[PDB]
Amino acid sequence: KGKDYHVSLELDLRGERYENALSRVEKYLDDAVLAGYPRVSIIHGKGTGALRKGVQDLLKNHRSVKSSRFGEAGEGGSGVTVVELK
Amino acid sequence: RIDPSKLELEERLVTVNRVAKVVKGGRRFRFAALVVVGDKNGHVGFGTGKAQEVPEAIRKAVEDAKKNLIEVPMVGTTIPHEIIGRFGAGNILLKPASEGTGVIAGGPVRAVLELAGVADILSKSLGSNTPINMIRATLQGLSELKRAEDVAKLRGKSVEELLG
Amino acid sequence: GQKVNPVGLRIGVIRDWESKWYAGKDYADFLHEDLKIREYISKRLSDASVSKVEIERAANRVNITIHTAKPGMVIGKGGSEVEALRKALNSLTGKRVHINILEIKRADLDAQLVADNIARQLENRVSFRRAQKQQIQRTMRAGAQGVKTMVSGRLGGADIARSEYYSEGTVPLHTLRADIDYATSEADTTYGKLGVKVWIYRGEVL
Amino acid sequence: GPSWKLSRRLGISLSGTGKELEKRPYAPGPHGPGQRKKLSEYGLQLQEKQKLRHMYGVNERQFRTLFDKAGKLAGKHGENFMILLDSRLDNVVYKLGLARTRRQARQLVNHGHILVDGSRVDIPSYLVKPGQTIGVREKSRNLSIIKESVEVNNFVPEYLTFDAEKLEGTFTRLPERSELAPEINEALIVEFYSR
RNA sequence: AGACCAAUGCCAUGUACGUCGCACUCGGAAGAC
RNA sequence: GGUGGUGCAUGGUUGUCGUCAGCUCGUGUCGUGAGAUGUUGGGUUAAGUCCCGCAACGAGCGCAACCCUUGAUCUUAGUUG
RNA sequence: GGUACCUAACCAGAAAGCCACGGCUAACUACGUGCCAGCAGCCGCGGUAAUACGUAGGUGGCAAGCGUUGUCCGGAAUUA
Repeated sequence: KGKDYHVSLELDLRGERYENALSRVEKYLDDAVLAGYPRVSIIHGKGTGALRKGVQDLLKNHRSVKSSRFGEAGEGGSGVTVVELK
Repeated sequence: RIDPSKLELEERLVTVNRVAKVVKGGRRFRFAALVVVGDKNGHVGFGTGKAQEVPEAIRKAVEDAKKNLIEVPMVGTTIPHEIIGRFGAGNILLKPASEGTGVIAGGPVRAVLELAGVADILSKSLGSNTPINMIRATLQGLSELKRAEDVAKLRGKSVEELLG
Repeated sequence: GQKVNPVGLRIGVIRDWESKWYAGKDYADFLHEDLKIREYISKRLSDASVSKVEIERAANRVNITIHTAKPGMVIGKGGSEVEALRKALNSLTGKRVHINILEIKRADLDAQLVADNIARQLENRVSFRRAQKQQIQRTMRAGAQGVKTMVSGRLGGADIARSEYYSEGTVPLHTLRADIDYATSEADTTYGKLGVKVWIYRGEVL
Repeated sequence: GPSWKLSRRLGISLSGTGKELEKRPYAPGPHGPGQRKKLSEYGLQLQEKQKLRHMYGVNERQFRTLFDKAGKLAGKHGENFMILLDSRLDNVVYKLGLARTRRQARQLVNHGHILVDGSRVDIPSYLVKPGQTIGVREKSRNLSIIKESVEVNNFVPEYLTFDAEKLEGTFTRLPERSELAPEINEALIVEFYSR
């Protein structure tokens, strides 16, 4: 077992590459399972928006996540997009 | 007189060319490719590169293209006057075609001319049909064209007496 | 023919056997036992990626550690599957077993995971140029001192097989002071069999 | 099914509607969905020629001939070509909105008529002369599809004019801009046929 | 500047080409002492 | 289930030149291009080993070293020697 | 010549084919065959995994026409 770790509940993914990020969002989801979080969020960018639509398809076919959803008005709207797992 | 790479420049690959070397171990295989670059208004260059593979080959070509450019004078979206291309059995005729005629050229000469963005031009291949000698002859051609105002300056005259 | 394997050359002088225990007069069945247990974890945990496994035989009760980072989900809510796989291991080995999982930082520059990756997008039908080129740049972005990748077989041209490689940095196989880590993986496609080899140089050992 | 197959052969819907691309955007044929080579310097403008061909449905000798009439026309060599297809009368009944597909247009101009400076028109050549008041009756005025044509509003541009009760209109003074170029990558036509 | 060597059976030999990065909200009463 | 063929479909393997000192690349020049220069010249070495020159400047696989053993000795530990 | 024209009613029913798909040059796969049968304007393909033979599907190009052949001019600045 590994016990030297703590896992955060959110992640910000602004201003960097597609195929660089998806390596470390799969790692981040695995970290969230090790800490057993039922819910997580990955903050993204706006301008190009390729990874913003790109990550959500990966979680849809990911083996551990059932859904990814946008934020509510009480949280701040599109300032967060949420992910929950199995 | 050298134009920097401050502008935006479009590129267009015209030919990837297989090249070979014979060595003691056998034949050795390499890739040359030439590209033409420019803007649609007045500046154009071309570039050549050699590498073992296509993408960094055309990359070497495109940096050499960013290095070398040449300006073309443009009197009313067409060339001013008569000019024949001339470099090493490369003979390219350029005639100041009238408006609305479009581009009328062969393959590589159209590839450089549309990337120059000239609207109405027509041409003919009279020299050899290898593309590098084509482009070299054509840019030697458009290097020779002059505006009317500087010719009037060399004359000590104005442009009216030279247009008429 | 070819070279010798760098890590096979470096076994015992720089490298561990990952089977550190000792048997005598039970060496044989002990040894084939380490083979089939490795087979079991290899085709069970192929989804979450495993590179290497070290087997300990403390008081003949077998003891296991498993590497790599993606089994962070094996460690997590899948404590149930950890227990279930361990029950199957004691079902296979008679005398029971105890297992541990070790996280690996920088899992990008581990040869087994690299080779499994290239085999995977070769099965997924990306071009071998694209696969090798993004992987090599990813490793030397991660901090590897020098990486050379291999591929051989019917690379699209089924009528004649060939081989292709790209490499930069330094890959000193002739120096035994160097640390090298070698993998091979066998990408199977509709064309037959496509071979993947990869080795990573990660600085010398003082 | 012509329209659907040619929409995915072509990459653009010929009708201008979003459908036939919404779930089959690649191509027909069993080798459709694979990533294809970029089209050649003959392929690209033959492809564009087939755009301009089948979003009317007209044939090739008629293409070459109205091309030469466009060339004989005193304006610029390409936009005269596209405005002549603008003035082709099934295009006129389309942009007057009575026809909903041009296969509706050809069938209906086989059926009905336009009496603007005519007596009975089956053939799409002509143009409205400016300044005459001849009008459509009976055979394209009172029947079932006659008001099914203008049951909904479809846009009739500035170089045309229209009213809906008797459903007739005329070519106005001059066509200028969208009639010049809706989206068509022009001059590939003239370089293709000038090869 | 220094002797003598003849021949090597029809085809067919390879590949090459193909990335894409940027996000968080606005504002009531309040005395004199 | 096939030791039922196809190494001229193949992966994984191995020999061979040859333990030969060669093999190449980035960037830049020259040619137009094929290509060249680096890698040639002087000297030197088992070695593209090294030095000095030189439109090249560098880099990599190479070579050498790093490993094992055998040669001389110090300290530790003296038993089943 | 009761022709064309003009009207009415019946039936979506009576009516699309040819050639090509290695490149030049738009369009790819399956099976059979195995220097055989064969294709071909040029370069050429086929000697058992043939997108080039022959089939089938699919695609492409044109259409009451489509391919082949012959002849003339261009391309051919190849009599300049």
